[PDB]
Amino acid sequence: VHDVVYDFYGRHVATCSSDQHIKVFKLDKDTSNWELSDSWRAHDSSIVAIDWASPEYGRIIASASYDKTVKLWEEWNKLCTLNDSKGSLYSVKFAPAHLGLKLACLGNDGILRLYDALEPSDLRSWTLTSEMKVSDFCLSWCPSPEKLAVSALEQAIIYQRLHVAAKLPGHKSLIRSISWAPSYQLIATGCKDGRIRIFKITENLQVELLSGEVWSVSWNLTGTILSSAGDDGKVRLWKATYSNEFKCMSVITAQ
Amino acid sequence: MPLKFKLGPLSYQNMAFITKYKLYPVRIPRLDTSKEFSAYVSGLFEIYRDLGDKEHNATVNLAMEAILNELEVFIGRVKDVNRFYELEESLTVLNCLRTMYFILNRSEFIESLLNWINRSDGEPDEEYIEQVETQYFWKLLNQLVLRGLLSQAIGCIERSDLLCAVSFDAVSDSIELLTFREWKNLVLKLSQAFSGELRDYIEDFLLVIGGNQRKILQYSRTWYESFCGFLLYYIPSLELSAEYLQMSLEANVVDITNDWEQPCVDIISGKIHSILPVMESLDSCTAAFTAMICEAKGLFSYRNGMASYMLNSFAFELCSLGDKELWPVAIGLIATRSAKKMVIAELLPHYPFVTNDDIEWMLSICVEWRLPEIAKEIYTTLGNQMLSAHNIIES
Repeated sequence: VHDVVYDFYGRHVATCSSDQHIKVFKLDKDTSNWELSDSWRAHDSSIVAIDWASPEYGRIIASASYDKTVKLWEEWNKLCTLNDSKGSLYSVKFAPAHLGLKLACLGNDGILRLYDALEPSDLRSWTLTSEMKVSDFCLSWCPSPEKLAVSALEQAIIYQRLHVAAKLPGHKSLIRSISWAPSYQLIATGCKDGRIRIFKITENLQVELLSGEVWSVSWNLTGTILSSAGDDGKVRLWKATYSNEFKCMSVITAQ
Repeated sequence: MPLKFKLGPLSYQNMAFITKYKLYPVRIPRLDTSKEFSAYVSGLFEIYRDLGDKEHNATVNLAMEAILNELEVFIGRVKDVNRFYELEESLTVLNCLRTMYFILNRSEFIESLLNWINRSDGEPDEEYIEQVETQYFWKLLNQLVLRGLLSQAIGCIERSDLLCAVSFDAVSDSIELLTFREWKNLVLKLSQAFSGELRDYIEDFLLVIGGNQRKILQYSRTWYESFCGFLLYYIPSLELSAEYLQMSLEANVVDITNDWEQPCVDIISGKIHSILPVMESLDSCTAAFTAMICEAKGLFSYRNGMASYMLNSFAFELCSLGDKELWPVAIGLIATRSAKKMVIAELLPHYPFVTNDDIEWMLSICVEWRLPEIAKEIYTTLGNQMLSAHNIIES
């Protein structure tokens, strides 16, 4: 189990187990338990990445595995298959619907694949790839100027338009999560050096950093509540003060 | 083991998948599960929507009634606990802010004072009977007279009155009595006119009713008991505010323990703002809404104003909460005109619409806010469900 995601509304949730096949749950508007919608085996290497698409087009899932492939899925049943990589893929995320329906992946190799799926028929599942180049890493998109953040081993880069435009300074070890503030915009990362950093981008970069090993970091849609989760064995949630230093509100333990 | 935590929209659901294979759903701590809180919000928002407008004075102090009430009521709905404790606490802080800047005469003020004071979860009740003369009686006797609790005082005097009764009896005639200034005369006439170590404790008590600062600090056990005491027994003016509040604090420190005591000091000090960041910590909602009253009485998306900030950051709570009936509060609060537009434009997408009426509303927005990109697509889910219907009627 390396990932679990949410749809646009918050009803369904896709999960790629340890076991090559990927489940998808949903809870009843009647009683709150998490029910299974379907379960099927796509890639052979435990999946490590997952995302949902924007409903502006429909209902789709993109998987990413160590079988050097990324696949599109509709209702489920496979649509298209991406096998450009010569190296396993580690992360995947649909660009914000605001630009349209494009994609971006990253794997062992170092290929920043950006498959853009378009057509004036508007409905074709055909996808050509616009890729340019720079073990554990990942990546995150920006919603609004087409920009996305990227995490490599111990590095953190920010691309624009494939035209590098800013790097994130600091991480003294391998990064593990990258999240773009839903919006000046801000980004967060869960580094292995055992700390959470919040960088602030305008139009340049600053930092506001808070201190085991941090693993997964998340934002919500509003109140921009950040999520540090790590080997500590707990989850912490942060809000912004009147002056933008983030402070911890409350904590959840898994003792 | 490596945890991981993904986010919202909540309404109680964030996921916490880890590592062995379990999926953990979890709520945002202290998050208000909609409840009768859904009703409280709207109730304030109506006070809010009613204020769009000397005349400002009176009308404001009235809206304070409204707000105060609306909270007293919600607090009941709850009793019938964490959420209760830290709610009540907001009340006392806020029960203060009225007594100090929302009454300006002589009758209503004292009430609110006494009110504000004793309603602050302070009950010697088990100890009234744990005292049933000696030292302990005397200390207590006065603490009651300080907190304005006069009927109580007398009741507890009924113990051992019998055996200079001529004065005791008289005092009760006076305590039963409260122009008031004429009162304080009668109180002193008696103090001056006036067998053992008990005979001494008695003169003290008379000085406390007379308002002997040095003594309203002797038998006072908490900075606010004195503060009040003074106001009630020494001389009632708010232009002596800052000095009543200073003497008291040198005498007996304040509790960092209860997150309510400090805030009210700041209220008495004039330093308001230092309230609102505490307020939020208790209930983001009422804080956003006390912030506003204050402001009434008295490209830049934040640091527009301090009150205009807890508003917009309270709205953004509701838009991740899910209550279909509270969005008209979010967007209501939210309405620079071109900026709002871009904010409304990314919020409306997440509206949990159902009824044709719900959609009748959502559109009602697009008209005045001109978000045509937002309706066009709606038209498509709406248009789609219609087709799904036709395709089922023909069958």
